[PDB]
Amino acid sequence: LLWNGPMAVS
Amino acid sequence: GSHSMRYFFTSVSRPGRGEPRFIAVGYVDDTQFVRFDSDAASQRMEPRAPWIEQEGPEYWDGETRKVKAHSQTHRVDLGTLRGYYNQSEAGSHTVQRMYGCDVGSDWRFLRGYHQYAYDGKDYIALKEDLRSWTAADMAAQTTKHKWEAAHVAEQLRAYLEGTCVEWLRRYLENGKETLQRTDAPKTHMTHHAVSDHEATLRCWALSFYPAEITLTWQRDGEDQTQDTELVETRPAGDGTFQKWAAVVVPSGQEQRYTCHVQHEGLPKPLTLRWE
Amino acid sequence: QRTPKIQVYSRHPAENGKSNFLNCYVSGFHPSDIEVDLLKNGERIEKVEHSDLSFSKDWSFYLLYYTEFTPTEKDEYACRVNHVTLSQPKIVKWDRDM
Ligand SMILES: [Cl-]
Ligand SMILES: [Cl-]
Ligand SMILES: [Cl-]
Ligand SMILES: [Cl-]
Ligand SMILES: [Cl-]
Ligand SMILES: [Cl-]
Ligand SMILES: [Cl-]
Ligand SMILES: [Cl-]
Ligand SMILES: [Cl-]
Ligand SMILES: [Cl-]
Ligand SMILES: [Cl-]
Ligand code: NA
Ligand code: NA
Ligand code: NA
Ligand code: NA
Ligand code: NA
Ligand code: NA
Ligand code: NA
Ligand code: NA
Repeated sequence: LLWNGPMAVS
Repeated sequence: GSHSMRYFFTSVSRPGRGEPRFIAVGYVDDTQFVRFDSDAASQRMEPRAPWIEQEGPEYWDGETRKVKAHSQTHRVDLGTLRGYYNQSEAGSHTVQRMYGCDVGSDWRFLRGYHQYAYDGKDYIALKEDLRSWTAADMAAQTTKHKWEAAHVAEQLRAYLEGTCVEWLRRYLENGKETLQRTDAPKTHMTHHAVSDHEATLRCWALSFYPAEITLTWQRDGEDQTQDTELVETRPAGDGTFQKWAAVVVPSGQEQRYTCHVQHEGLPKPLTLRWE
Repeated sequence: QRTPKIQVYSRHPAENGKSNFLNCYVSGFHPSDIEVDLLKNGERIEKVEHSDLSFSKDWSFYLLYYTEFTPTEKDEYACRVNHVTLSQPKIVKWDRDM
């Protein structure tokens, strides 16, 4: 299962 | 033994026209089980192992939503990092991300990780404490400050120690027949004349899983690395792996040389000798 | 940038007349854009598939290209690779012993 929490931009 | 679940993501920008190419792969140990490719027709996360096909529509819809969200973050980042590095809009660039979790033989959390790279070099990585970041340069330092302010590490830690491990365990059970089976290497030696006075002995390990293996040559019971060649472990294409190690020896002295094979599927290492 | 390593090999120890799989494993390269063809007597084989792009601890990429083939005594097989790091395509002949 993939991580769901926000994929914070760099 | 120990186990891991890992996801790998690559985005490659396309300055001439359109959006980045995006490829995502999920693994349990050395078994690929899902993929997404922006160039493919489905635009969905797709199964690549039989034991994940049983997951229902909510799983596939959710994994498709999340993987597309990963892709959009990467797209944004390609633009942002081009700016951090004062680079031209005319060139193609790459972002790569890998994260996942390991468990021990008791299936309890061992470690987690999240690594990010730009143009093939370290950019920012989560430290082993799952609290701090390692930034390789001043652009990544800007990112680190952003991720500290957004408390990214906290959310990532919660996933890596919880959800990641819980779903890895689910997959290990659902795919037990293969994921919990070790395939010991099938081993043999070949012999090749290379002159009146030299021969090459090649020690083969075939059809093994997982991929980790050690092949070593000894001469009269002592490790030898001179005059040897060890190829990179390579995929067979059927989910197993292959490797060989070779040594050049004086013709007629083959019996002095032994090949030693270590692998998780072997209760004891194997020793091969040309006799 | 990093130039590709290449291994060309069959999935199974080859016997003439027995269907098999011809593999070209390219690894250690960066960036990921790469041209890989499998050749039979110099001609490109049309039905060639590849694995999904993945990468190693040094961030370098790897891919497996593969097709079904039936090895024979006289047919020559090869892998032809082009990449930004190469001034011209690199051709590696299949040797059934490696
Ligand atoms: Cl954020
Ligand atoms: Cl294991
Ligand atoms: Cl397509
Ligand atoms: Cl599906
Ligand atoms: Cl070597
Ligand atoms: Cl090479
Ligand atoms: Cl075989
Ligand atoms: Cl065979
Ligand atoms: Cl695939
Ligand atoms: Cl593919
Ligand atoms: Cl892979
Ligand atoms: Na979210
Ligand atoms: Na965030
Ligand atoms: Na254009
Ligand atoms: Na495909
Ligand atoms: Na740079
Ligand atoms: Na497999
Ligand atoms: Na052909
Ligand atoms: Na042939």
